[PDB]
Amino acid sequence: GSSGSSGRSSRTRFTDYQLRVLQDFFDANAYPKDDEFEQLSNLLNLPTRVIVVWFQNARQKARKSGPSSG
Repeated sequence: GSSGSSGRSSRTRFTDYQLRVLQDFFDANAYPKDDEFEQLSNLLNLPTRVIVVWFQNARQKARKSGPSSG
């Protein structure tokens, strides 16, 4: 099969302007539907596919366990 070349191989970098809306929309909602995703894609002018991958991960990083409190 494939030796490696694993990861994202997307080469997509967002700017504060975009990260602001993307991160802002996540802090409020991280489980939006296609209809919603479009709102961001139309504003940032980015493909939902790109916003999805970003939102998906953001969730994984958010999940944490341990002696953490707050």
